[PDB]
Amino acid sequence: GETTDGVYRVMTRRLLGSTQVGVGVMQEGVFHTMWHVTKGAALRSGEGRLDPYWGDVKQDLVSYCGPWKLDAAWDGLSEVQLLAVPPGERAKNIQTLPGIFKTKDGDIGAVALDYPAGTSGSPILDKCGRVIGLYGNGVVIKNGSYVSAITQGKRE
Amino acid sequence: VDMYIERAGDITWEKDAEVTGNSPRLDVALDESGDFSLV
Repeated sequence: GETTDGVYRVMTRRLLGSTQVGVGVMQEGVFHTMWHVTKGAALRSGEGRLDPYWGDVKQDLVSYCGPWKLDAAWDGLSEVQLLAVPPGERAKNIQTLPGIFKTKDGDIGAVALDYPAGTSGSPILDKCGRVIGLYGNGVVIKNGSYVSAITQGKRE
Repeated sequence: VDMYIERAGDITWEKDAEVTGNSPRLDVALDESGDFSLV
């Protein structure tokens, strides 16, 4: 299949028409998305097949064809860009300054942007175009809007 | 195998992109099922 670096839609025809269930990132021959998008199922790429390699429900991440490759991190200072890939719509960059999720196990960047569910797995980028994590695991805040963690894996 | 992928673009920063969103500092918790909640 196509293994060119870039951002890809994750589609299914199991429902009415063709539906976009999420998004992911191809880098160094590995496909990276959020667990809740695929639930760890195998994927098709043209004639070829992508088998799961690593994943973790609590991190909400999964890699295919090899180990997680993305290791860039938010600097905690600068604006970033969400490369949103919404269902049925062209890739679009949205710039923002992250807030912070404070947890008992440390602080994580968060982005206050609200996109359809099928946008989960879209990459968040720093100024040099490196993927600092994936969009779509977050929380509903007091007023009913949405804020997403910047979720990043570990390169072992 | 139901699910399939299709390329949507290169991963690049866009100069003069649309800017939106605020920057909330939120106390949160993460459960074993990977769900975030407010503290």
